[PDB]
Formats: sequence, structure tokens, C-alpha cells
Amino acid sequence: GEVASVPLTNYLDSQYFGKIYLGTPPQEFTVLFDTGSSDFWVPSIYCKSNACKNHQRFDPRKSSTFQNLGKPLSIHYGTGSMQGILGYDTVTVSNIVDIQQTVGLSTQEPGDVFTYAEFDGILGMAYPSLASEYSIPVFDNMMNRHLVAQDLFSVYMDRNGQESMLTLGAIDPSYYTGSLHWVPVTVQQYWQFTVDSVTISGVVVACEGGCQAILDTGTSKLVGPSSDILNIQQAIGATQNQYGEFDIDCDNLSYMPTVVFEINGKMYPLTPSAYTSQDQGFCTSGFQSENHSQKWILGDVFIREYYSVFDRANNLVGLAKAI
Amino acid sequence: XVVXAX
Ligand code: NA
Repeated sequence: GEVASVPLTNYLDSQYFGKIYLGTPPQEFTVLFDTGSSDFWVPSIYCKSNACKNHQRFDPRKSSTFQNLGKPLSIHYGTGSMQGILGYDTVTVSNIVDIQQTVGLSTQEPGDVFTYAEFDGILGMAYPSLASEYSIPVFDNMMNRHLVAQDLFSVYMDRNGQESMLTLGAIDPSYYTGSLHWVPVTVQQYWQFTVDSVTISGVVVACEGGCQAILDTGTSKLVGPSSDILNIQQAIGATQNQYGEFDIDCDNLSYMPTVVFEINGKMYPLTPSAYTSQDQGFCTSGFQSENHSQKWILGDVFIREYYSVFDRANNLVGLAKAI
Repeated sequence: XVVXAX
């Protein structure tokens, strides 16, 4: 099998996406490679939603390899949703050619989440148990057909440029320092594991007694249960403005605390610079509440600090300090 | 932001 490097483009530190090619001849799309879902879909000619109007739409009639499947697709995300119809076609991801791959063609993309997204579609990278009926995840096909060198992939999110990278089938040591640390997956659906505590200077501020978290490339922020998140916002000095936005005084950055996630026996600090979005002197919090869920989401805020490896052979997540 | 599946 082979290793494939898939360069990722960063849009506003909030979404990281790459190019795939679908059909014969290839129709090009940008997709968010999403470790928090398992379905692969792109917009199509059958969608008249606003989001479909300002993105690339797949035309199955122009593809000689397209085979319709007939089955419906419906996906709800934390932000946004889609309906569509499943089919089969060849998708190429870097140097890996994935024939007869199930792919959703959108018919509805309601609301503006996807209207204002830079990517066209989503390529999910989680477990088959999270996939819709009749939908086989792309990476599972790649493993089952022996197209990749190893049953793992790795994600680097560049803090200081556009060198972000998804590596299929390998880890790249140029993206981290120190040692890789392995964390067992608890529930095989999302890339989920146990966090033992969240502390500031040895004092527990959140996740008292342990909690579940997922590692999700497709979530921009660090999301947690609302009461725990509110405790963190208070500790770091993030204050809600009249519009509901949690603002941070930029001049406090060198005088603010580090928030530490204890994960399988190793500490994962987030410095003020790591958790604070800094926009030309205007600063906001990278922590976000979720309504009633209690499952944490370690999104791009976290992954920028920790090079992330997703190992399907052994059901592990790997973390290392990013370069 | 986005928060990607239910
Ligand atoms: Na294992």
C-alpha cells in the first residue's frame, strides 16, 4: 500500500480542507476531512439550496463511472445538515485511487452553515458505526482494499502558514517534537477517549471525576459541557459581550493561565496564545459551550497544539507536541 | 465555527 500526502488549506483557523477528484473525467471538489463523521458527500446539480449555488456541484451525467444506488442520505451535524442520494463513483485522494466508492449527492443544504463555508463537501474519517445506511467510509475502503501503507492517518494543522497536512497511511516526524503518546479509543464511533481532569495550576476546574472527549478535525473550537466551559471562561478572563461573543483582553495574554488537559497519564497544556483567537488586536475565546451534551470535542484549537494520529489497526489516538 | 455528525 502507499502513503498519501493531502495538503490542507486553512480558512480563518476554523476549517481545514483538501482537494479530491470525483468521476471520469475528474470533477474537482474541496472537502473537509472530518474525523467527527463518516459519510462522504458533495453538492450536486440536484440541489437548489443557497449553499449549493456558491459551491462546486457534481454532475453524474458527465461521469462514465457513476452508478446510482438509489438510497437516501440524511445527515445532521452540530452545525448544518444535508439530504441527498447515494451513488457510486471513483474518487481520487492524492495518489490513492478509490474505485466504486459510495458518495452522497446533495439535494438539500438548508441554512447558511455551508453557504459560508469554503469547502464544497465533507469526507468523514470516523468509524463505520457513525456512517449512514449503505454508506461505506472512504478510509475503510482504502484499508479493506489494501490501498494504504498503514491503517492510520495523521493530521497537522499549521499555526503560522498554509502548510497543514493530512497523511494517509503514515506519521510524519517533521510535524512534532518529543514522543507520540497513545490513548485508547473507548467507544468506536467517533474517535472517543477518556479525559481524566482539566486543571489550572493543579486545581481541577472541569472534568472532575473524568469525562468523555472526541478528537475532531471538523470542529473549529474546543467544545465542552456548558457549566464546565463557563468555569474555564471565568478562570481565563473571557467575558460575554452584548452579542454573546466571549472576548479576551489581548494585553492580558502574558498574564493569563494555562489550561491543562490530563489524558491517559500525560498533561496537555493550552497556553493563552493557543486558546485565544487573536485577530489584529481583537481577541476571543477558543472555548465554546455545548447545550446539553457532556461529551467534550477537542477541535482545531487543540489539534493546532498537538499533532494528531488516528490508528484503526489498534484503536488508538496518538498525540504529540506540534512543531 | 463549525461542529461536524449527530
Ligand atoms: Na487496542
